[PDB]
Amino acid sequence: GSAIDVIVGGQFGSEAKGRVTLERVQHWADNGHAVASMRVAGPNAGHVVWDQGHRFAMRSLPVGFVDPGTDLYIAAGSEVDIEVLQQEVDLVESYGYEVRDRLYIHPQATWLEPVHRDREASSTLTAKVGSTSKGIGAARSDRIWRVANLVGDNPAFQELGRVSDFTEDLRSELVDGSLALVIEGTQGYGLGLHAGHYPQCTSSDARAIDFLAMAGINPWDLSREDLAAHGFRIHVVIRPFPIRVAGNSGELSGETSWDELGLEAERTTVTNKIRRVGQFDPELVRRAVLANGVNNVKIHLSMADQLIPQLAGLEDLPEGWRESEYAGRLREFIDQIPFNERLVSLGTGPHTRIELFKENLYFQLE
Amino acid sequence: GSAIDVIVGGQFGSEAKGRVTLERVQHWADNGHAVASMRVAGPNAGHVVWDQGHRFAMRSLPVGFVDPGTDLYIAAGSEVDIEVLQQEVDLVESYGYEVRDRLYIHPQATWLEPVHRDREASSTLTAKVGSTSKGIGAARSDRIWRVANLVGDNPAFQELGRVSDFTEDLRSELVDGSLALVIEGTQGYGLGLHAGHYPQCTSSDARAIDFLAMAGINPWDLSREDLAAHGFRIHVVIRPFPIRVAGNSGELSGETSWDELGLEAERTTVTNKIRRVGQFDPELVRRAVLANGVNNVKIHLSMADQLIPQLAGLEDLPEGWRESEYAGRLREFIDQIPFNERLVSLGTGPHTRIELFKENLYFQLE
Ligand SMILES: Nc1nc2c(ncn2[C@@H]2O[C@H](COP(=O)(O)OP(=O)(O)O)[C@@H](O)[C@H]2O)c(=O)[nH]1
Ligand SMILES: Nc1nc2c(ncn2[C@@H]2O[C@H](COP(=O)(O)OP(=O)(O)O)[C@@H](O)[C@H]2O)c(=O)[nH]1
Repeated sequence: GSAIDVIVGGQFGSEAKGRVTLERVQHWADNGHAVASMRVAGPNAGHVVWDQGHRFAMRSLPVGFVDPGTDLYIAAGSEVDIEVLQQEVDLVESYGYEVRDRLYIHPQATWLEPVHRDREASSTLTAKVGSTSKGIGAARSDRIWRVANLVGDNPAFQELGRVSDFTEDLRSELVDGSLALVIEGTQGYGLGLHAGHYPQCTSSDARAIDFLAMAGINPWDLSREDLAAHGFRIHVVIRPFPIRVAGNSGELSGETSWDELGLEAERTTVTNKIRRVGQFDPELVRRAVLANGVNNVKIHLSMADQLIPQLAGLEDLPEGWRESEYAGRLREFIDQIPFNERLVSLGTGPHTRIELFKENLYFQLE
Repeated sequence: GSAIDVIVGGQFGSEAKGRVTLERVQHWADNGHAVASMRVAGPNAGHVVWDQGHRFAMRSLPVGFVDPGTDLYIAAGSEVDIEVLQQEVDLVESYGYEVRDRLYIHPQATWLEPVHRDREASSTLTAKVGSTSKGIGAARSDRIWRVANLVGDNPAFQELGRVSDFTEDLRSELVDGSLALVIEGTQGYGLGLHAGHYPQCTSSDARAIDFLAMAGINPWDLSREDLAAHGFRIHVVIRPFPIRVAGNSGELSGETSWDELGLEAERTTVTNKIRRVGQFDPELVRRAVLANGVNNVKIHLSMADQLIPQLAGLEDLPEGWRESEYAGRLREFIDQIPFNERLVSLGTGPHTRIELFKENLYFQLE
């Protein structure tokens, strides 16, 4: 059977899609199922995963690189900065990962060039909207004007992976075989161009359907049987203390400080700037779930350990839970998560979580 | 029961999505079912429908205006030129149609302003790629840079319809009980930004999933029962002599001339320039159907009367059909349509077609 997982952010980004994406890749991989890891969009966000004691903040290479048997795809609907990809390939190779012979880079992706970074960095974008100024918008604007170059136009990408129009081969594997495709989305619903905060937003929308359009794969490409087995899943990742990037980046409900929360300060991957942080806003998450398509949503509550420090690093509830004060605290927070009947996981650290369902059992049962 | 129809082009545009869209609106309306007519994207193409002896080439107003009971939506994922919309409202009102009290214009749509038209018209776009230079790309570029204004920023739009964030009201109507939503796509698969002809292409992709993303409605928002009733349909419209816009607009297989084909020359709605015309290319249509998602595709063969002049204006096959030489010509052409088991209709004129299935019977039954 085939499956499509799309991992998306329910707030303004940095909800831990990297962690959840890798968890999904390893779900299929550890069960011996063929699996592919695809990244879409552009390098204006890093997705953090841990493996064997190392922390990887990836902007371009799919986080499925951690699993040796996973094919890695950079979708047609991407912007690819070759200096970023070169650095990430060099980085993982220096830790013994092998990626070049299983990395597929679509030739129709936009080539994000130095001039795109320069154009954003010298513009009013950061001052006006808090942009990372990493060139993604400038590249997309050039693509719209049909003056951008494509990945297929730069032979240097062939040193890093296979530059090939793989989309129909991939669709065929889903239709005609048994492939699990994990699509790593970026940022979060509330940053979407049309989600309500414009102009304090990013240059695309950030729903599952946007990332599927970028991937060039349709959920209805799956067979009736595979859809009936719940083969199409949208993983909406949320955190209890929503963040935004530093600066003039838009409204943040209940904005507070890392110190007031008793939490270590967090910094953005692509700029190292301190994140803004606020209190949980269920209305944003409600709108995100509705926009993504509630019938296929599974909700992942990341950083439950920031709400309940006693959970840090655990993969099961601690012994004295029923008798503790913080059992009610967690239950009360869960009560006000919209659509909480779809909650499937509690994140407890950068590489740990409490799984609410017997995912491996249900795989074996199909 | 609810339903979503998305009407798309299988080639380079002007396949007759206007005609097919109106046919879909009237299918629901003539059966007394609640129906909504939505347009997405921008006014770089006209969709031609006929009603009561008049020809309407619509760039902005949904063609469902022809049916008095149909709500009309301009989606969030749109570019709206107010001069175009004003002229089209004025035009239909002069023929007795009433639209202003049933027209809903999303405030998050981009406001396409005169400066966007001027920027394209004075640029190299038309010379380089055959662009209509109607400002859609320049407006999308400003939206990407977060410098565009929105429909919600111009009170003048409120003179023409209701400016309201209707998306969740619309989604609720679909989820909770019998609405048919007809989404009028534009252009055609082969013009897509990532479909393979870049830079001789338009500034977006043109698949069903792109138009659904613009609409803000997901096919999987439909209930299990409604999907099981085939509630989600992608109508891929093709013509036997594919066209392109005039000029340096890209490769056109088997390019010929209107005189060589024995057909009246056709002109584009938005520029009045003469269309280029070629011979049917099955590979393009195969790629279009695959990209749209074959499992939900119904194929409409428009302009069958250009292939078989004896069909012009007919709603049924002519009397002597079995004995004619035309039967073989039509049969052979259908044989080489990709996925021709999904053929549902033969267009025979600007407002006539031969339906291959008993659509009204199916509606009453299922
Ligand atoms: N304390 C805690 N940290 C997490 C958890 N999950 C992920 N992290 C981390 O918190 C962060 C989220 O940032 P980021 O990875 O950029 O999110 P992404 O962009 O959505 O993938 C990273 O530093 C992660 O390593 C969790 O469950 N608990
Ligand atoms: N001869 C013939 N013309 C059709 C048919 N269907 C539509 N037309 C017309 O052919 C054309 C297609 O152009 P257009 O409406 O712009 O296509 P659209 O952009 O896809 O909606 C228009 O002039 C239509 O009125 C058909 O079945 N036979």
